[PDB]
Amino acid sequence: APPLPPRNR
Amino acid sequence: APPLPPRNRP
Amino acid sequence: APPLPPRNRP
Amino acid sequence: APPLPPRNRP
Amino acid sequence: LFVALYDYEARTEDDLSFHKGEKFQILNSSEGDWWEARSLTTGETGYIPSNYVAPV
Amino acid sequence: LFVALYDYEARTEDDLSFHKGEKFQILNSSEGDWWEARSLTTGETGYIPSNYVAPV
Amino acid sequence: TLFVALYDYEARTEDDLSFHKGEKFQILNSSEGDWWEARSLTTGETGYIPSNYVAPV
Amino acid sequence: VTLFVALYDYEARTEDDLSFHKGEKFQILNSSEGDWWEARSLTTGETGYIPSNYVAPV
Repeated sequence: APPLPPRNR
Repeated sequence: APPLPPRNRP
Repeated sequence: APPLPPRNRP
Repeated sequence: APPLPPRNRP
Repeated sequence: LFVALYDYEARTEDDLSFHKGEKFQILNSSEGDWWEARSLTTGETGYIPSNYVAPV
Repeated sequence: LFVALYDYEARTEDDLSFHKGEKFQILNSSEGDWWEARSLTTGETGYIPSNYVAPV
Repeated sequence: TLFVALYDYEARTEDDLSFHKGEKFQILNSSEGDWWEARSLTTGETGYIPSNYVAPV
Repeated sequence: VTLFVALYDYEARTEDDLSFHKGEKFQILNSSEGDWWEARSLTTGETGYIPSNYVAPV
């Protein structure tokens, strides 16, 4: 499972 | 092999 | 602990 | 050493 | 339409949980790398990480 | 409001260090993927990486 | 506008390009995000590639 | 003015990249093109691109 992306602003 | 980037917006 | 994101622009 | 970020647009 | 490449367990209530192979309709992708999607397996809507999916 | 999913040790003075479970008020998320936040445990302010947190 | 692959990549979708490390590309479209439309200079095949898998030549 | 320090070693993947050692300091010349920034090394004076997740502000 890949790392999660930065959350939306 | 590095993680793939987020897909382009549809 | 995941990789850190690219820093903000100066 | 973290994964490299996406390259800049040409 | 997109398909999930990995399982994902929601980290917040507004996230969607899903299994590998699950398919989605994207409802909103303009807010960043987390997209609002509709599960075509459950009908549930929520945010998903757009690096966990690929176009169908 | 956001919560930390992992520990983070500041890499610079303007960073916030924090522990998993720590809660934050976001003060500025307009500069990129590092957001200025206020720790609701210490009141300390600084930048945090926005992939280390999730909405509460 | 030429790039080379730093790693192998197996396509995840039909519109993706598969490629081996060292393969070279002409970039056709890089304005839609971190996946770029490219032309393989080995096969002539066109498709999307992850732009963190390549470096400029 | 805008100074950064390398947290890791980096070997250039292309001629326009800067190679650098952990601890090296940089002046950022242009960060407006994406996640690779044009910088000037304050140890060698060389200019080139660096990955902006390999550095932290000083």
